[PDB]
Amino acid sequence: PWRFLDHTSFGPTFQALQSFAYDDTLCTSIGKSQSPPTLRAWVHHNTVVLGIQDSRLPQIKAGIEALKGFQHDVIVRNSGGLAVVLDSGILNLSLVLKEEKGFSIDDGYELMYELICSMFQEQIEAREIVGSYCPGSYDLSIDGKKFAGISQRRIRGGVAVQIYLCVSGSGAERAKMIRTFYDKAVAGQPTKFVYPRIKPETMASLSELLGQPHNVSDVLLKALMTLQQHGASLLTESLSADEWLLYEQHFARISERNEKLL
Repeated sequence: PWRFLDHTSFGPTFQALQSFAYDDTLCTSIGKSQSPPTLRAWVHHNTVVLGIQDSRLPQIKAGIEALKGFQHDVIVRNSGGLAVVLDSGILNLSLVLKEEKGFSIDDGYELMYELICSMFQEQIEAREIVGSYCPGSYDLSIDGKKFAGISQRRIRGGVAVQIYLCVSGSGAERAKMIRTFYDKAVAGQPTKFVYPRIKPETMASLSELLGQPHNVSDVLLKALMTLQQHGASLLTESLSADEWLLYEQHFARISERNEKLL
């Protein structure tokens, strides 16, 4: 019996940092067998989450200024991946399950991949999209254009497979903002890592790829139906008292490490 956590309908004050605290709390409680596997859906207003490496770029302050120029708040995720965009047209799903023998890193990525393909039941590839921001081995795309990115977080015996799904709007416009971020952050200077060379055309939202408009709720519904059609008993619940304690503690740590990195 899976638990479902709906964090998709809150105001623009609901921060990505809080979201990070939630996934960490879930990994901790599910890792102690005190909580059932959890599906957590979340959405945030205009936010650019930078990776640790992005924050150390030569002209970072100019990069952040540009991003604040796009009316996007900026934070850095400690376990650095690379700059990714978060807005009302981006649905994020976190599948948090118990870490066990035989359930590899790739097993986690594969599970999320299968889940997406089923929600949209042969066109979807799991392949790094060169030219896209936050490129990874498990980028998801159709006709060669990236519409989702996957990452995995493992702490306290819990595994959180996370994905950002570009549901509505233009995938390319989001990329142009990030390209501008790197342009001003790198500024033609040497860097400590191979930053992505953004090619806007290699990214697209599901609405653009499927040829018809979809909103976050439509895609959320698909995931819910797909899970139950596959045997899961989804129950809409809130955190337990102990989880709230872990949440506050996790959020305090996360919130301080972000303020620093900036």
